[PDB]
Amino acid sequence: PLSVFGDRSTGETIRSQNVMAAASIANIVKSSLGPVGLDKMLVDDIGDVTITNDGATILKLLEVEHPAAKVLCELADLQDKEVGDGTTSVVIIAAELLKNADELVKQKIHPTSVISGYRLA
Amino acid sequence: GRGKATISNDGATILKLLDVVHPAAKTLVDIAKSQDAEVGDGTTSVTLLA
Amino acid sequence: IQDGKGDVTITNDGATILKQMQVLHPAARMLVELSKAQDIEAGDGTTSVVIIAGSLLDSCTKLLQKGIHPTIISESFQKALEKGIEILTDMSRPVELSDRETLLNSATTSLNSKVVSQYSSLLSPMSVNAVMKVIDPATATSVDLRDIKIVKKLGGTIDDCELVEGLVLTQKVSNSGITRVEKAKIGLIQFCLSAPKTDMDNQIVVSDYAQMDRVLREERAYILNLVKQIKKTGCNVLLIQKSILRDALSDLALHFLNKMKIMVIKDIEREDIEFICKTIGTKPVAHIDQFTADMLGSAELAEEVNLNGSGKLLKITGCASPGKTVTIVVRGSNKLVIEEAERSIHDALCVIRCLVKKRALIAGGGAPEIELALRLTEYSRTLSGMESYCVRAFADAMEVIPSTLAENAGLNPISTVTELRNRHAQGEKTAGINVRKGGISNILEELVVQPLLVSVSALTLATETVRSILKIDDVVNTR
Amino acid sequence: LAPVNIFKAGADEERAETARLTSFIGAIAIGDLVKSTLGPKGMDKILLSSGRDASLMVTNDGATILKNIGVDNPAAKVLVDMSRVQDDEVGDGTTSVTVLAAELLREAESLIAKKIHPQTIIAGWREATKAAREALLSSAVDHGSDEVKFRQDLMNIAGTTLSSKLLTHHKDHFTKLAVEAVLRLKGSGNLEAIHIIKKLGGSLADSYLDEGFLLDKKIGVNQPKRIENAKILIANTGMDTDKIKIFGSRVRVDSTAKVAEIEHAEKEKMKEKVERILKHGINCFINRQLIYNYPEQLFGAAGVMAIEHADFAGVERLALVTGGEIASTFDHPELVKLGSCKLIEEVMIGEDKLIHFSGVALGEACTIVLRGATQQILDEAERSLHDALCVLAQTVKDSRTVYGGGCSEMLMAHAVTQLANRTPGKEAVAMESYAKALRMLPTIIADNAGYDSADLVAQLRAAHSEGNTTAGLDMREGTIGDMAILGITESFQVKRQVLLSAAEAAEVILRVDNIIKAAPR
Amino acid sequence: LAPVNIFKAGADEERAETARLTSFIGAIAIGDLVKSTLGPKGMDKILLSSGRDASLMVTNDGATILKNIGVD
Amino acid sequence: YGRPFLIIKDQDRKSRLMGLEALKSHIMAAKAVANTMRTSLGPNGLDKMMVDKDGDVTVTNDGATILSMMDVDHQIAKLMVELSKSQDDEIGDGTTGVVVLAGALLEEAEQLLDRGIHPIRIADGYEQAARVAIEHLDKISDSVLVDIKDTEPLIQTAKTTLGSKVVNSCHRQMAEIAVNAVLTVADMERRDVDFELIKVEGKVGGRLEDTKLIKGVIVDKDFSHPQMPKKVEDAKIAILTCPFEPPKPKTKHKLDVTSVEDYKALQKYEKEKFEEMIQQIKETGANLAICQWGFDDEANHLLLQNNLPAVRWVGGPEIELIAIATGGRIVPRFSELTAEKLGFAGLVQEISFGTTKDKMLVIEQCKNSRAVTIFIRGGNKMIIEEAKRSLHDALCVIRNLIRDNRVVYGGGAAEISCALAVSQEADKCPTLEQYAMRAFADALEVIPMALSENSGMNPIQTMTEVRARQVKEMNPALGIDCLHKGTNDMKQQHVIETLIGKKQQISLATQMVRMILKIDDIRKP
Amino acid sequence: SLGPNGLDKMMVDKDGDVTVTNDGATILSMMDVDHQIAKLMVELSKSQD
Ligand SMILES: Nc1ncnc2c1ncn2[C@@H]1O[C@H](COP(=O)(O)OP(=O)(O)O)[C@@H](O)[C@H]1O
Ligand SMILES: Nc1ncnc2c1ncn2[C@@H]1O[C@H](COP(=O)(O)OP(=O)(O)O)[C@@H](O)[C@H]1O
Ligand SMILES: Nc1ncnc2c1ncn2[C@@H]1O[C@H](COP(=O)(O)OP(=O)(O)O)[C@@H](O)[C@H]1O
Ligand SMILES: [Mg+2]
Ligand SMILES: [Mg+2]
Ligand SMILES: [Mg+2]
Ligand SMILES: [Mg+2]
Ligand SMILES: [Mg+2]
Repeated sequence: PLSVFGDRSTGETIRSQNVMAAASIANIVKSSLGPVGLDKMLVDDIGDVTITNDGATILKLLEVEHPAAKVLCELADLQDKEVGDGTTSVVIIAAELLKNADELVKQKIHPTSVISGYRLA
Repeated sequence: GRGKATISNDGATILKLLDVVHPAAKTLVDIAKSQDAEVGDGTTSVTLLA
Repeated sequence: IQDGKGDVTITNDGATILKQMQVLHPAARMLVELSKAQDIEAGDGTTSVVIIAGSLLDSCTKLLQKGIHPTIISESFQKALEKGIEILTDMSRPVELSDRETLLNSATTSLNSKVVSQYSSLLSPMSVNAVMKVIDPATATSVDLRDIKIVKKLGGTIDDCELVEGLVLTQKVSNSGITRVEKAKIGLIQFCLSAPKTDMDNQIVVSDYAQMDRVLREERAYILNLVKQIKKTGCNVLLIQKSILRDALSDLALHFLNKMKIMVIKDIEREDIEFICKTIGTKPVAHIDQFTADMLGSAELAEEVNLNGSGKLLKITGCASPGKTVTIVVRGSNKLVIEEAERSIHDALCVIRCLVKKRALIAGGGAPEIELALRLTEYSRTLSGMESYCVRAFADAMEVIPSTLAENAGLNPISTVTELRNRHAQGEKTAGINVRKGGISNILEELVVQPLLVSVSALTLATETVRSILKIDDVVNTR
Repeated sequence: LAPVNIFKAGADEERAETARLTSFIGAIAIGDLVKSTLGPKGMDKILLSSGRDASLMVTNDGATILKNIGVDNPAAKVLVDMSRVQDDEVGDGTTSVTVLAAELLREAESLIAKKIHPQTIIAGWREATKAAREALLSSAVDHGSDEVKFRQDLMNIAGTTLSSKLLTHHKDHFTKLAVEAVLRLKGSGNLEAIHIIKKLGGSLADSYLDEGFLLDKKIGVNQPKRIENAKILIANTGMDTDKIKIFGSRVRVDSTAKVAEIEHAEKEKMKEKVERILKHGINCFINRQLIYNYPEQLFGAAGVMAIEHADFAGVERLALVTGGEIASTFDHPELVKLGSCKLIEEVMIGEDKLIHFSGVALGEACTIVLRGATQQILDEAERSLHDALCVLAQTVKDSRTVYGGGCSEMLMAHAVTQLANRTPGKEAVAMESYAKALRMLPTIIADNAGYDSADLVAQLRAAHSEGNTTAGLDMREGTIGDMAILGITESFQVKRQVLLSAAEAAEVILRVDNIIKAAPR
Repeated sequence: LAPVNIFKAGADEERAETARLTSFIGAIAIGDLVKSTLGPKGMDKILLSSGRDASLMVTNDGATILKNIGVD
Repeated sequence: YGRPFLIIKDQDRKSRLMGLEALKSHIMAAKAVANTMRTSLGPNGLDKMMVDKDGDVTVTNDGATILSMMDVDHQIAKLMVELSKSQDDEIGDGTTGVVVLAGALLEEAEQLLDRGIHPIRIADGYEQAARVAIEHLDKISDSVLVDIKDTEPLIQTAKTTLGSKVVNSCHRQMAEIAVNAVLTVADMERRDVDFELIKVEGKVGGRLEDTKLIKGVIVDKDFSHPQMPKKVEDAKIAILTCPFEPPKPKTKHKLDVTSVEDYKALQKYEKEKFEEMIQQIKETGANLAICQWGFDDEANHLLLQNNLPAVRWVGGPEIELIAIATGGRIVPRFSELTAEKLGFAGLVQEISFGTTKDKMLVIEQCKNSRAVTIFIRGGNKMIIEEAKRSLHDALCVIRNLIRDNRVVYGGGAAEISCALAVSQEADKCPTLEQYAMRAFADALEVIPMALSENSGMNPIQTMTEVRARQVKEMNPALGIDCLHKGTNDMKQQHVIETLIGKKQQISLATQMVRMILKIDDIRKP
Repeated sequence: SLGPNGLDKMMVDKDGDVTVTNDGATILSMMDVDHQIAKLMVELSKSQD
């Protein structure tokens, strides 16, 4: 039934996929946060070395087909355009908040109360 | 793969009919078979606790 | 929702979801048109009408299996719809436009089911003021939603949204040096300021250097004369429309206008002239012999502003002749949240317009649904057999909305429906489901209401769609 | 066949039995597919597409279905062409004539299977059709001297036409609306002057008929919206750069001042033309072409409403309603005949703005606003209203009504039987088949209603044979009632055209016994 | 038909109209194939084959023709 | 970077579903199956036609045979087929009624599941309603008597059960034949029968009214010699197992002939043993010997000269049937053939059919035999199979009646009474469990509605009229008039059904509903 | 197709047009055959018409 001509999920599978994608995006740039972190490297198809570790450039030159990944990338881009510093810490904090809220959602708790508590905090 | 339905509420039969190929996921099947051969009762409680 | 081109859209309205779903079945291809018509007519309740239609079509399965003719079913459904409309009209509550608390409650009721549930206290009074500024409490019979322009800009959060009672432009200016003028006179210009070119095939034949110099001399003299004629009126802010044929502004004219301390904004389309003329109060000028006379105008402060780093924006606050138009500046971080806030504002404006056009209020929640269900159950005992069964089947389909509301809140739906049916048959008739307390109490104490015209139109459209489905029962493939 | 091939590779050739069998099978299939939507209690059809961006529509008449399906059988193509011709002529009798043709072909199949010459069958069918048309011409009611009786007959015809579609629930208002819209034409055949505007949203009860006129256009800027009293004048000129000519003129000068003077002279000429336009003392200018900025501001500076972008149909409607005259040149103000109106404003129907026109003098045309839920319902309502207007214009031009429902078919069958009961030979078989088809034509409707079709048919035949030539069929209860008391009355021209088209199609298809198909490309 | 698949791939099922129509068509075809050899002045038919040993038989009985045709 | 890990084998081919959609799909499939197997219910129902894998045509209306050859692949359909097969093997009557009731119960429970009720509570309520209906059905039960003289209730029940098949034009005689076979093979001292004793054989050609009961044993063989006498009036049956060949041990034996004397002695001993066994066959007094394997030439000639017919190739159950009917004993050799181990034969004469070369020998006029044969004659191939299925169903019905020694009033009154009792008991259950009892009572009335639909009248109106007539008076014997006789009382219309069969059907349907409501997962490739 | 009792012929075009006529000339012309004798007969009928 329900001819949609495509693919769909259920309820918790999409949330788990989004949480995993956010965790992967956070772990991608989790080695160049503090002052003791090292730099990365980005190579294309023709052979162009790109040594950088600002976070925003790495997220822009990543090309990921995930909605949460694109949301995090555009958020980091907006943070870099409005300020310029602290482009990875905000993404890490957002990923940690999503991971913490996933455990509350899995505990039979309505997301509205969690959102209200997060806003109050 | 032959077209036969296997309906069983016990977790041991479900884990045996799943045919898992992961090297780390085979630890649950081993302890499930051990619990089924020992007393044969709580086969899913041990997996949930682990 | 993710389309084939790769655009990810997040929305909560049922009409947008149904439109983006792109179904292929005619029974499903009619529901999207029904939702579109409901959103065009009323605006709210686009999901309740679909739920009611689905419940009715599911309850019709029992009548079809029992062996009832579709005409009798359609007649009974029309009679039940008429009875429900009469009951809703008799149970309507009168309300005027002087009560500001009722309008605020009606605006904040439609801003709790989406992402703007925590920012409704800032979007409801702004929308109420924008509605009160456009329409008049004199004898206005409808609300013109085309006189309100929605400006979307990326940056900041949602609490930074304000309300500008003037003209807001998204583009920048074409002049450098002067970007803030206290006292300025805005003047609309619809003619170009370049080389004189007639409509026919014109050409200049030059056979000597004297003519070569005289052509440029006459061009410069004409440009200077036009600039002096523009400066003679005493204008400061010039607005030139877009020209696809000849150039609307050259380099010498721009340099002369910059030397004359005149701001030039050459970025006006051919579709926003009436809006600007109604907002800032001006008149279009197409000839140089009319810009000197009454065709001018006056304004107050007209200076541009700068954002955090995403482009410029114009702001014209203060006019000599205030009109009945206003604009809203919606902000936000992600574009999805921006479009969500825009849709929420549009839904609130539609709800306010429907409430103003109907001037009738009713309790929200699931009280009218259970009331109509009880009234239909108490009415089937005065008919025959088939009519009674049809009325009972029509009344049983109205218990889906309260059951869904009780299930989405986290409580038992059957027990909640039973309690609501037992409480609605002993005195009180305005009891609904409270998501804050977790039981059954008076829904009129939570400051939650809903208009009657929206629900009436939704019920009528659902009944019409149900009656139109039973008349079709054949699918033939064509070319 | 012969071993020596004559045709090319891929060209078939059906003989006498194969081609006739294929044509009969196609006719039976078409009849079985079209018999579902015949009676007043019929259903709807879904016509979806796969190459035209999936076009979804809901229709009830068989002509649209036959035009949208498009098969490859020539026997069905002939019926499709006949239905299209009948729809272009009158547009009310397609399912009936195609069912009659299918029944005639089904009877001819069994007649040929009984070893009967086709010429005798054709002669018998021609004699039966002649007798039926003679009986129909003899049994006719001529109403034209009385006004109340004519209005009652028109209302009954409109109700009987609208009850066969989805308008049976609102027939109490749509019939009156169609009657009021027909009388506005003052007895003219200007069916295209009635504009039908369909808007999404609202129920069927909100479809009100405006006594004036409505236009979905926009006026100029800096112009008064509402006017207490105005005089509309229709023009036919080009206000956007009036220089469209075949003259190959060019400006060959040597100074920019000359070009500036030429532009100033052109602007002065345009201003003089605009002033000569307003020399008639008008204040509501309407042009069929486009209006630029200079004429718009010139009309706005004088307080004259200027409306641009008008099609030929809207111009004709405004000239027929307001009584104006399409004028140009603007040089003889004494001969122009301006309009007259005392109410001009703009209304808000749904989410759009339309100019409201009222207080006109003549008012031959009128606009009809349709409100519905989905687009298919609105399209079906518009089609039913158009068919009702067409049949009303037809029965007004004919000025003669004949009781329908099932009395005319029974009378024709009785006449054919009486004619066959006097002549011998093998010609009585074709007349018997024609009478059987005429008696089975209402049997399909009786079966679709949900009652005993055989008993009702026998009762109607007994009533028609005993001397009662006014009985019919009752759809409100399923019995036998009087047609002159209930109000079931159709038309004579429509029935005659249906019978003649059915007879012609039967004579054409029966005279075919060979099919030679060419090579497909 | 229900959207949920029940039967296996390669199995059709006729309801009431199509089944009765096909049965009546087959019965009419069977009755008309042998109707030519019923009266005393009837003719004979030719029952040739290709899968066997090119057997050619000419008979007038209906049962033999119906058994040699091999209907489906 | 979240790299996907391989868990289940061949994960890129299999598909996993949640649970609610699977339950909805199972309910829809059950509803479709119940709607498909709905027209074959009642005397006005038509028959079905199935096509085999090769190209065989089978027309029947038993229900279980139609589902067994349906070839499905949706598990739930296979489960319904297995349930119908188990019901046919246990009871035998009513194979589609149980699946129709199960589909109706699932359709009724779908509404409660969509409302917001746990499936465990629904299953518990359905089980409680089924138990209440079972306890109430035995209250309006009537006990009948079983004897060798009065055979009216059994004949009436066999006529009522066989009133929906195509053999209803002759079921009047088929019921008598079935009750006679039951009275012959009754075994009242142990309250059980044996289906292996009743031989059901059929043959094409003839008429349907030629079916008669034969109190003997019929075979599909002829005589060893065409010149042997066909009919006999007084003969004795001599059942034998060893062939008419010289004795030969099964071990490895080797005969050595080294002179003419040994060959002459062997040639003499052959004919000596032949004459000895021929005289031993004759000295026993029997007139018709029955062997098992083939014969020879000299033995056949000696049998023809001594006037003694014989039947060859009877190694199947024919020997056992003859020994049971005639009462004669079986001897392994010829030396043990005594006069006391012989069976008495009354009339042994073969019968000839049409122009074919098929001859069948039938024995009649026997003593108190415990095995009878049923001869089925017809003009079609599927007609014989339909008649055999109807006879088997009637035999199973009579066996169940003898085992239960009591009957009830079915047709369209027992289900109505059960639904009324369930609805009355549900009024005193205010512990939320009242919604399942109402659903069970509403789904239990699907039989009268289907009967009225197959007849051609208003289903709901007739059901309401029957319910009103049952609640106004005091007689639970008001069903649906399917034959259009006038009176709606089933007590005078001779409509007799079964009680244990209906109880088992209800219990099996409730168990299947509870089992289906528990499954909520699927993992198919 | 010869005499007063002769029936008409239904011709099918290449694009899909149906043309029912009784004149033998147009029937033979609209038959796009391939034999030389048939073409000669068609040409003879055309010349006669
Ligand atoms: N705070 C509230 N208290 C009671 N009922 C509410 C509240 N908010 C929403 N509802 C109910 O929920 C239903 C759905 O509202 P919503 O989803 O916001 O828009 P729509 O009516 O278009 O679906 C409404 O009919 C309303 O009666
Ligand atoms: N109220 C009515 N009572 C009886 N017959 C009616 C009524 N309305 C329409 N009909 C029948 O319906 C037929 C026309 O139906 P319709 O499908 O609309 O047009 P068509 O003639 O093309 O089939 C007429 O022959 C008429 O006899
Ligand atoms: N003569 C009759 N009177 C009343 N009911 C009958 C009669 N014959 C059959 N029925 C009903 O029709 C139903 C179907 O019976 P039948 O088709 O014979 O076998 P099955 O139960 O296997 O379908 C039975 O439940 C029975 O109650
Ligand atoms: Mg930093
Ligand atoms: Mg356990
Ligand atoms: Mg809402
Ligand atoms: Mg018509
Ligand atoms: Mg049975």
